[PDB]
Amino acid sequence: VETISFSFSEFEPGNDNLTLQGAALITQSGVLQLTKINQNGMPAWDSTGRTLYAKPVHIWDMTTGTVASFETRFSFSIEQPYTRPLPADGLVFFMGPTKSKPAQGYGYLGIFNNSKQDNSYQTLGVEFDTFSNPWDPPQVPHIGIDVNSIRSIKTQPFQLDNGQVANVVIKYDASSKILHAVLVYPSSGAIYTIAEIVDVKQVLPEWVDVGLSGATGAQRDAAETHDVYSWSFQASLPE
Amino acid sequence: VETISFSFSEFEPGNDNLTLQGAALITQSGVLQLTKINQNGMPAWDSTGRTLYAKPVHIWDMTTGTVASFETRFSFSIEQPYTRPLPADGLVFFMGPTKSKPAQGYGYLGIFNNSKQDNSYQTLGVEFDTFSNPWDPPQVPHIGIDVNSIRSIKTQPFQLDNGQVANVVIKYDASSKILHAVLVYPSSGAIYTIAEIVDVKQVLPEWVDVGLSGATGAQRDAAETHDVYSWSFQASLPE
Ligand SMILES: *[C@@H]1O[C@H](CO)[C@@H](O[C@@H]2O[C@H](CO)[C@@H](O[C@@H]3O[C@H](CO[C@H]4O[C@H](CO)[C@@H](O)[C@H](O)[C@@H]4O)[C@@H](O)[C@H](O[C@H]4O[C@H](CO)[C@@H](O)[C@H](O)[C@@H]4O)[C@@H]3O[C@@H]3OC[C@@H](O)[C@H](O)[C@H]3O)[C@H](O)[C@H]2NC(C)=O)[C@H](O[C@@H]2O[C@@H](C)[C@@H](O)[C@@H](O)[C@@H]2O)[C@H]1NC(C)=O
Ligand SMILES: *[C@@H]1O[C@H](CO)[C@@H](O[C@@H]2O[C@H](CO)[C@@H](O[C@@H]3O[C@H](CO[C@H]4O[C@H](CO)[C@@H](O)[C@H](O)[C@@H]4O)[C@@H](O)[C@H](O[C@H]4O[C@H](CO)[C@@H](O)[C@H](O)[C@@H]4O)[C@@H]3O[C@@H]3OC[C@@H](O)[C@H](O)[C@H]3O)[C@H](O)[C@H]2NC(C)=O)[C@H](O[C@@H]2O[C@@H](C)[C@@H](O)[C@@H](O)[C@@H]2O)[C@H]1NC(C)=O
Ligand SMILES: CC(=O)N[C@@H]1[C@@H](O)[C@@H](O)[C@@H](CO)O[C@@H]1O
Ligand SMILES: CC(=O)N[C@@H]1[C@@H](O)[C@@H](O)[C@@H](CO)O[C@@H]1O
Ligand SMILES: [Ca+2]
Ligand SMILES: [Ca+2]
Ligand SMILES: [Mn+2]
Ligand SMILES: [Mn+2]
Repeated sequence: VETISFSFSEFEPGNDNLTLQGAALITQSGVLQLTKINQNGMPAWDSTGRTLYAKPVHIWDMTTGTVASFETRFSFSIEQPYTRPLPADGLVFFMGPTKSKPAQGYGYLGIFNNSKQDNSYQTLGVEFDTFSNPWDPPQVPHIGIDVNSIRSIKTQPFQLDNGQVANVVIKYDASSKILHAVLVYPSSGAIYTIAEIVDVKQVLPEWVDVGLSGATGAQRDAAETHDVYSWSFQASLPE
Repeated sequence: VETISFSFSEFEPGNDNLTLQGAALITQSGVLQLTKINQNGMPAWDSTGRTLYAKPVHIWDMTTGTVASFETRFSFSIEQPYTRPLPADGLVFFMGPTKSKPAQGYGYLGIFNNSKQDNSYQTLGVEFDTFSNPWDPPQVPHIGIDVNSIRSIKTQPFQLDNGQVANVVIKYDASSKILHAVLVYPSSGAIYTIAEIVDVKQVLPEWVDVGLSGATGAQRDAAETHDVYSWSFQASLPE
C-alpha cells in the first residue's frame, strides 16, 4: 500500500514542504494568509494566493485500476470588514495536475480559467464561496463540490460566523466513490454537511498536487481575509 | 410535495407527540432518558427503551417511484460509571415498519431479534455502539450504518468523551442515495464522519415510524446512560 500524510498544526515561515504561489504568505505568528493583507490590517482586493504540498500524491493507478481513499482537515477564518461593496471571492481545497501555476482569480478562485465544464482541467475542488457569480446559486456563502468546473455539481449554503475559526473535514471513500465534507463552527456549534458521488478516475490524472487557493474581488474593497491555521492530509492507495 | 417536520429543543413530560416504549422516560428537567437510571443515580443494566414520533412518515411512493430526502439532528450523552465490567450496549436512530414494538435488547439495541441479514426487518439504523459483540469490529465505540441487520455495512470508530454532549447530524439525499452522518463533540472539538450508499426503496416500506432506541447490558452493571437532550427531523417527498 502506498501511503502519504502530513500534518501542520501551525505553519512555520521558511518551511520547504509547502509551495507558496501568488500572494500566499506565512506569518511569524504561524498563520497562512492566502490573500494579501495591507499594512493597515485590511484585506486587499485583486489578490490571489495558493499553497501546494511539495510532493505529488498518487491518487490512482491505471494498470491495476485501484484508487486511493483520502481525508483532509483544515481550519480557516474569513473576516469581511465592509458592508459595501459585497465581499468576495472565497477559498478552495483542490487536487489537480502536478506542477500547476495559478489560474484566473476572482470568482474562478485561482483554479479555473472560465466557467466551462472542461475535462482538460482535471481538477476536483471543495469550495467555500462568498460571492454569487452568474453560475452560482443565489445563496452565499456556500460549500460546493467542483468537478472540472467552477459550476458546482452540488452546493450547500452556510452562515458565515464573521472572523471565527471554522473546522473542515473532507473525506473520500474509494469503495463507494463518496466525497463527504463537513464544516463546523465551534463558536456557534453550527454543523453543515455535503456529499456527492465522484469517480476520481474520470476526473484526475494518476498523480496530483494537493492545495488550497483563495481569492479576493475584481473591484475596490470587494475583499475579505482567507486565513488558514492548520492543515492535515492522508491518502492510502491499495496495491 | 409531502413534507413533515418536528423539533424538540427540549422534552416536556406528558407530550403526546412521542410514543415512549420500554424504559424510556422524560424527566422534569426535560431530558429523554432512553434507559433506566436507578434511585441512586446509576444506570441500570438489562434495560431497553425507545421513543417514536407519533406520526408515520411517508418515505417513498411505489406508484411514482419517488423517494424522500430527510435530515435528523439530535444531541445525546453517554456516561460510563464503572471500569468493570465493560459498559454496554448503545443507542440508535432508526426507521422501520409502523406500529412496531421493542425487539430484543442488549447488543440488538431494541430493533433486531438476531444477527441475521433479514429483509423482513425492513429497518435502517445509524447506531452508536459501545460494546463489541461477535458481529462487531473490535473498536468501540463506533458509529455504524445498519441495513436490515445489526451487522453494519459500514462502521467508524470514535472516542467517547464520557458524559459530554455529542451533536449528531444524519442526512439522506434521495438523488444520490447517500446517507451521511456526522458526530461532533463540542467539548473536545472532535469530528467524525461516515457515509454510504443506501437505496431506501430496497429496504423500507412506503410509510415508516422514526425513532431512537437504547439498551444496557445482559450482565450486572454492564451499563451506561443514554440521555437525549434534543431531536429534530424533516422529510420531503417530491410528487
Ligand atoms: C518537511 O521537510 C523536511 C525537510 O526537507 C523533510 O525531511 C527530510 O525528508 C527527506 C526525505 O525526502 C530526508 O532526506 C534523506 O536525508 C538523508 C540524510 O539525512 C538524514 O541522515 C543524516 C545522517 O546521514 C542526518 O544528519 C539528517 O538529520 C537526517 O536524519 C539521506 O541519506 C537520504 O538519501 C537517501 O535517499 C535519497 C532519496 O530520498 C537518495 O537520493 C539517496 O541516494 C539516499 O539513498 C535523503 O536525502 C535526500 O535525498 C533526496 C534529495 O533531493 C535531498 O536533498 C536529500 O536530503 C531528510 O533527511 C529529511 N530532513 C530532516 C531534517 O529530517 C520532511 O519529510 C518527512 O520526514 C522525513 C524524515 C521522511 O520521513 C519523509 O518521508 C517525510 O515526508 C518534510 N515533512 C513533510 C510532512 O513533508
Ligand atoms: C404536538 O401535539 C399537539 C397536540 O396534539 C399537536 O397540535 C394539534 O395538532 C392537531 C393536528 O393533528 C390539531 O387538530 C385539529 O384541531 C382543530 C381544532 O383545534 C384548533 O381549533 C380550535 C378552534 O376550533 C382551537 O380551540 C384549538 O386551540 C386549535 O387551534 C380541529 O378543527 C381539526 O379538525 C379538522 O381536521 C381533522 C383531521 O386532522 C378532521 O378529522 C376534522 O373533521 C376537522 O376537519 C383537528 O382536530 C383533530 O382532528 C383529528 C383528531 O384525531 C384530533 O383529536 C383532533 O384534535 C390540533 O388543533 C393541535 N392542537 C393544538 C393545541 O394546537 C402538534 O401538531 C402540530 O401543530 C399543529 C397545529 C399542526 O400544524 C400539526 O400539523 C403539527 O404537527 C404536535 N406537534 C408535532 C410536531 O407533532
Ligand atoms: C467573473 C468575475 O470575475 N466576476 C467578479 C466576481 O467574482 C467578484 O470578484 C466581483 C466583485 O465585485 O467582481 C466580478 O463580478
Ligand atoms: C448477544 C448479546 O446479547 N450479548 C450481550 C452483549 O450485547 C452485552 O450486553 C454483554 C454485556 O456483558 O452481554 C452479552 O454479551
Ligand atoms: Ca462565486
Ligand atoms: Ca455491539
Ligand atoms: Mn460557487
Ligand atoms: Mn456495531
